[PDB]
Amino acid sequence: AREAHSQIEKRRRDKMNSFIDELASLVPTCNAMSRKLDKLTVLRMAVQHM
Amino acid sequence: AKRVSRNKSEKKRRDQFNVLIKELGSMLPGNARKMDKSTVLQKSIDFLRKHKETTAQSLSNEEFTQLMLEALDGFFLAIMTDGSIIYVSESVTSLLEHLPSDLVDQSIFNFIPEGEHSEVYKILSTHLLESDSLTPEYLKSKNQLEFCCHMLRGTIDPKEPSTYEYVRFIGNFKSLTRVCFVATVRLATPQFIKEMCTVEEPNEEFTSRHSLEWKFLFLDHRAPPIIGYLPFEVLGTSGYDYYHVDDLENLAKCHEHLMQYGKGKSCYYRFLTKGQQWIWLQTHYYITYHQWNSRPEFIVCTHTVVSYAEVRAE
Amino acid sequence: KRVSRNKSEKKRRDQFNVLIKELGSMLPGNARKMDKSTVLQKSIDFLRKHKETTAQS
Amino acid sequence: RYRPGTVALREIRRYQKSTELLIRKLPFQRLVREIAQDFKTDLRFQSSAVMALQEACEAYLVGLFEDTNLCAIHAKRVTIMPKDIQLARRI
Amino acid sequence: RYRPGTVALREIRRYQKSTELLIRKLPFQRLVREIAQDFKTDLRFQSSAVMALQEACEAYLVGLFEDTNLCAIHAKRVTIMPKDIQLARRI
Amino acid sequence: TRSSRAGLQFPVGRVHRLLRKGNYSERVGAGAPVYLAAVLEYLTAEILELAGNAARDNKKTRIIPRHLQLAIRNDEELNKLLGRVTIAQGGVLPNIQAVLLPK
Amino acid sequence: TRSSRAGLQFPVGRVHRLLRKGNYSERVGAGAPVYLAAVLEYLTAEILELAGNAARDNKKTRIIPRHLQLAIRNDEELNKLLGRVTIAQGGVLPNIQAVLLPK
Amino acid sequence: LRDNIQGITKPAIRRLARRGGVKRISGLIYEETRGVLKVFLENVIRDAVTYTEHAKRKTVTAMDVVYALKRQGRTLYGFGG
Amino acid sequence: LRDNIQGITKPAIRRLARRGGVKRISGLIYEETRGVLKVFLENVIRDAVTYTEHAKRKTVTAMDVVYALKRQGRTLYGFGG
Amino acid sequence: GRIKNAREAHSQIEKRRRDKMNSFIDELASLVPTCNAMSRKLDKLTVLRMAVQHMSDDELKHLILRAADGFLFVVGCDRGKILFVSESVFKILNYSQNDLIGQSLFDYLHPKDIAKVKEQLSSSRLCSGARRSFFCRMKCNRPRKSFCTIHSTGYLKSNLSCLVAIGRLHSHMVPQPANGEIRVKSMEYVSRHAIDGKFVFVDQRATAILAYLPQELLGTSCYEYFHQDDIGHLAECHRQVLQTREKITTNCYKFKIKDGSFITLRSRWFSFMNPWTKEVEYIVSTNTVV
Amino acid sequence: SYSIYVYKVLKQVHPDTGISSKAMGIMNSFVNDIFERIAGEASRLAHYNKRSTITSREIQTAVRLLLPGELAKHAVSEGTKAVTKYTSA
Amino acid sequence: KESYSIYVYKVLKQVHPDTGISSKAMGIMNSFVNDIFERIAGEASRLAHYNKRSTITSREIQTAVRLLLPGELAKHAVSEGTKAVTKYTSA
DNA sequence: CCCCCACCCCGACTTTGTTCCTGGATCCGTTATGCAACCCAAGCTTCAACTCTGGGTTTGTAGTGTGTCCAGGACCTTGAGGGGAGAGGGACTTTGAAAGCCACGCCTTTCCTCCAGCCTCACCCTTCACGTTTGTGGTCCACGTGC
DNA sequence: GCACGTGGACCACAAACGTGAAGGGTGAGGCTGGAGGAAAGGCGTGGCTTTCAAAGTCCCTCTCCCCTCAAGGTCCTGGACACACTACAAACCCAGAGTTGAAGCTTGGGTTGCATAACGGATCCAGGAACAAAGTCGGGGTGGGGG
Repeated sequence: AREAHSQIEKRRRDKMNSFIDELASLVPTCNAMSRKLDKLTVLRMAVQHM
Repeated sequence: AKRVSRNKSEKKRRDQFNVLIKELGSMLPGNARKMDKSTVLQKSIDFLRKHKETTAQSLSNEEFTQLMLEALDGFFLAIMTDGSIIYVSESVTSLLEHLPSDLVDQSIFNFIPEGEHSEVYKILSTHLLESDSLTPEYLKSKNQLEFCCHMLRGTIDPKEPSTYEYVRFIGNFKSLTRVCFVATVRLATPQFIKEMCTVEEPNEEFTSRHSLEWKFLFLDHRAPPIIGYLPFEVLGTSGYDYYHVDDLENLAKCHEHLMQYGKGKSCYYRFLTKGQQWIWLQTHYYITYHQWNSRPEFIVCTHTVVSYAEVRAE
Repeated sequence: KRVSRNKSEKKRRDQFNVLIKELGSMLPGNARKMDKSTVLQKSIDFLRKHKETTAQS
Repeated sequence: RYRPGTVALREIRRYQKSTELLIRKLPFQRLVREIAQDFKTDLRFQSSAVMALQEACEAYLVGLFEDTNLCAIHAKRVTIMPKDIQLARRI
Repeated sequence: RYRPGTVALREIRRYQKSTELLIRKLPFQRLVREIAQDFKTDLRFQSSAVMALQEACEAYLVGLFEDTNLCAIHAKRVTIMPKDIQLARRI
Repeated sequence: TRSSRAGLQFPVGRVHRLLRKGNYSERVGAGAPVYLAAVLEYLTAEILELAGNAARDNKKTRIIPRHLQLAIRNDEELNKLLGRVTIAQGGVLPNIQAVLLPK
Repeated sequence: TRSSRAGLQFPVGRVHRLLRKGNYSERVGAGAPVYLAAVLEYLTAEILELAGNAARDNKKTRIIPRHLQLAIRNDEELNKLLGRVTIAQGGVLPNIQAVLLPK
Repeated sequence: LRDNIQGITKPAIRRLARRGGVKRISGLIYEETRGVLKVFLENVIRDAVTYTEHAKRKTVTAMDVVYALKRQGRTLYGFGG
Repeated sequence: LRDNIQGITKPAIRRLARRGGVKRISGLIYEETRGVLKVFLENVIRDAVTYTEHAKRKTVTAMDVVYALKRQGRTLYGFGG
Repeated sequence: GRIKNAREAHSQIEKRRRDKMNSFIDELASLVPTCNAMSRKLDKLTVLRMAVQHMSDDELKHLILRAADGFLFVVGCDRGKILFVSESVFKILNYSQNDLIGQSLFDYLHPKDIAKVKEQLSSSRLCSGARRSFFCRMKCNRPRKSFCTIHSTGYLKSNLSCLVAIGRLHSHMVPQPANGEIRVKSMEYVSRHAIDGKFVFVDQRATAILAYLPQELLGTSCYEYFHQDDIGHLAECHRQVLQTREKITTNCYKFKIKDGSFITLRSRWFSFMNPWTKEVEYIVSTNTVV
Repeated sequence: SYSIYVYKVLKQVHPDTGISSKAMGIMNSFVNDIFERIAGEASRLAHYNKRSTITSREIQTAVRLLLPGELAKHAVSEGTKAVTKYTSA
Repeated sequence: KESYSIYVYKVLKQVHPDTGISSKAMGIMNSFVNDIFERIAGEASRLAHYNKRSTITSREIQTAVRLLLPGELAKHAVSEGTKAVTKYTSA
């Protein structure tokens, strides 16, 4: 059971990575940046864009 | 530029450390060069200790003090009850033409007229007081005193008859590890123009060029900081417009000697700054020639500021 | 060392959470207790709709 | 007239065989004294010095013209241009 | 592939920016000894002397190359030819 | 030292000895060494000044042969005085003829 | 006579004196002026021979600066040794490039 | 005086160029030649005048011209020395 | 010792030409350059060896190279003087 | 082996060096309250910053303040606004600190002195070059006497450049005359005149002695102020001094002043000659109060 | 060698800078080169005038001949000032 | 004052007895002799200095000659100076 | 290929310069003394020579594409060639006196000598600057697991 | 699901490290400077007379000026190929190391040497006379172009 829960946690962290990249796609600055950004930087840019 | 960039950053770390070491060492007392960085830190350690101890057991006031002393036409003076002088401010030389070394350790009554000695002796000797452990002497009304007297002037030629100035002492009696009196001495006759007697820098200089009519053809960037006039304010004007009355004749003699020899060194003289101070100078001169016939074209003048002690010595 | 890694990790998670909360706070029809992924999805939709509606105003 | 170039070749032969000065003397003297006055006035000049200057100048100029001719030839030209002189001097 | 000449411009900038010796020192040293033996065999050299020789040679050649380049430019040409070297040397 | 009496940095005694050697003349007038030392010091000052400017323009604190070459080839009068002179690791000015530029 | 000892025309005494003048050195070995005089005489003979040959080619019996110019500029070794000398009334070699000739 | 540089006439320059084997000449040459010659003369004259001045004389002698040319790297025989 | 003239590589010549601002090089240059260098260097070597010989030495010193360059109008700084 | 050994002693002397330096960095930190209060090993760089940040006078302050006279003021050069003034100004101008601070000196100045003060406020341990000194008329709260003549002396100082100066209201009368027993220096003022006697240069002592400010004398003739009873004598002295280099001293004479009265003066005159041109530059005079 | 004086001069011109040993050797070579030029030219001038002594006149003339006019003016001024200060004291 | 006209003329009669020389050509020759003398003397002086020698000997001259003269001329001049010094030393 | 025109060199006559003869000297040469510059024999240690091993940046050789060099046609305008006219140059002659040269007398400038003593140079010790690695830790993250 | 943990990633600091560059100190003696004197170089005065300046005049070459017309410079166009650019392979250059001793360099000994000076002397230099060469003008022969 714990493996299934941990892999649901992986599904969650994957969903979050995917939505962080999608949110980045809606932020011009993030959409323009080259390096694989660290999560906090993406979210800071997102709250700055809104 | 990858590793050039990392090396730039590391050399910058190096630089920042060096800058901080230099700043740290610059503020110390008894400053000197050739100290190793460890010695710089050790002297900073010692200085922090000493300064913290002395302060704990205790616009700038220096600029205010200078400004007020000058405006009042005055100087600090301190003397023992026996009449012996113990300290004096340098401004005394500009006001009375005595050097501090001519005053210190000497009797004040050598400069006060003999017909007034009894009065100042009474002033100094009649007052006696012992302070408590709580109140500084200068703050007690009993120690404050205001009085007036005449004082002798110095001179460049001892043949001049004795000349004096009336002054007011404003000061207080203070004890020293004997009892002295220390006062701001103000001249009763105001002195709206005065001579600078000590050079505020170890050496300072400025250069110019002059025509065969002695009119300014050039003034360097160092003059305005010294004399207060910008180049355009002097160009075309005669150098004589800025020299002191008594020195006009000696400077004419110097320029005649220069016309005689083409090069040389001048006598001492005074120059009136835009700030209304006569500054003592000495100048080196030489002349340049028009190749077509080897006759003069312009004079070059290198002016050096000098002290009243060197003036009075020769 | 481990205490400092714990501190920096909690700081990382706290910064992330503060940013998630600020991001979600600007949304229309706001409601608390939304899952992080739901916060981001609603933020994605809100950015799309707000940008389009404002641009075409 | 003869076709241009032929008479020039005859002139070239003449002046290469010859040795006399090709410049006018008195204009040269006046030009010298005109220049010299700028360095110093009231100057006096030996005719030997004048002749030395004339010879040196013609020699220098002819050498420079030879180099200029080489440059023009290199540029596939018969006619020399100021650029040829500038280049030769620079080299 | 970059276009002919573009890399040459980057090279020109590089080599003008640098100051290092461009000839390989051992070939140069053996060439020196190959020449020197003709005048005297069993002859030694201070390495510094060899370096001075190499630096003088590279400087001299670089100057001659620059002059030759001016010649080619005068001929309105980019590729330098032995004619250009010969003309420069003659001048 | 005569140099001190002249306010000069260079060793006037050495200069006088060197002029007295080398067989440049039978005698040396006493003012000649001073004059020459002044000239040398002046040229040295000019050169070092230009060199330090070049170094600072490239953010360097140490003068290297490249700086001397740059200074000397940039300065027209020094380039005249030293036109035929060569300097170790001197390099060249970044001169490029316009015809060579691509467009 | 020293010149006679060496079998030479040129004056050894004058050469020796000239070497003691000019401050060329503190001392001068006795054989030095002899060697120098021999070299000078040899070079002089070369020049005069070539100049006389030029004069004869020009059907002349007295040397003039024109002859010296032609001779020195025709002899490659002397031409290299004296390339930068100018000769009063020397003229130039009759050189014309083939490209300039009519065709 | 002045303007004696134009005294270097176009035919004189033609003769000189012809001695240099020059078959054809562009008009621009003449002024350029005058300028070059002016520079050359100015240099030589400056040096000769300097020699004369150091000798404290007022008369220019051919020996000064020769010394000037010598130090300029160009040697002229047949004017003494 | 043989063929060391070939030791002067075509890339070395190219680099020197680039330092000389040269953009394009004809192949004949490589051999032409080798010849010119051989001449120049041989003359310098002859002079330096002549200095060494007069000094009755068996080792060439940089000062001899300096003198050889100096007298050929190639004054060089960096090796004393 | 010998090379490696020589490198050990040297490299460990360098170790001794960095140990000494780190010890002294830590000691210096101990002497900085903030660094000593900080728990963590502060890096050498931050430690040095904090150290440089971390790195009788009142007797003198009273000794000079008790002797003070006039009023101190600070006026911005770019501003003309009085940035500060001492309370003693209320004794002098009768305006208070609050009436002066935050307001511009130039309305308190007389209209013809505003230009002069502006020229003085132009830029070019207080150094003689930055020094400035001028007489001017300043308004008073109670009034022709709506203005009083103030001597202002100060220096220029820096973000907003300003003149720091003392303004003193000197008595134009001469109190406490000299005792006959004592040789005392009388008040004096120097002036220079064109051939016709028109002022071409004058000093501030002339303003203290004559009440006329410098611009009020420059461009005017001395004969506009000489008293007619002495103009004959003074004109004789003038005619004589034009012919000789010798210094001629006049008799005592009367000279008119701004308020309309006369004062007694005695003057020493000479015609100075420039040696380069062999020409008289101008008449030079030192006037003396009798 | 002149390294001491070269260094001191730099410390008067650019106190915040140092010198590579190669640059210092270059300066020594340059000093000796210029010394040789001037001394030889002055020797010739003395000979051209059959003089036995080299003075500041000969050096001034050799400087005017050797240096371009700009540098010549400044160098002549420097020699003049140096000789003036020395002789005057 | 001194010139080499005597020896120039005697040498001319050695090489071309039938031939004379003009004073202009004689001046050319005297200038040449003096020039070569100066070249050799200066080079020999430098040589002696470079070797901290106070004396100029035939070795210094031979070396200066080898340095100054082209190859063929150098061989002949060296042989001539050798013969002259040999005979002079024998005599 | 032949004839005509122009240029280049030679020949003749007149004036100036050079060579040969004459007298006086001092430049050249000899023989002598002197102090020492330099050669020579010898020993001691160094730097250069000579060699090797290992690494790898530079060099060599090869393949392909095109920018450059060259040839070519063709315009059109610039220089050349000549004619013809006019002017300052060139040659030769003259005079004026200024400047360079010379000789005479005085003196003071610098070489030469010896000494004194300290600044510049060499070595030795020590320190700092630097890159540069590394240590070292912190910031932070990716996603595990635990709670 | 979130928070914390650990491993991992990444950043940047922080320190020491040793190496390379530099500077400070002490030894130390060479070299600078000063005193003292001698006598040689130079300044100074007084005079002359040689050379260039400056000009006049006539004859004349050379320069000024104008026009025509073909040739040379130039522009524009097209071809191909010699050169540059990429690639892999190789090597010898570079770096670092070791090993050997010929030559560099110093010391001491002794000599042969060249300078210097006095003195001898005769070939050279200034000057006087005669002959040949140089300058100027005219004629003849050779070289090239045009028909």
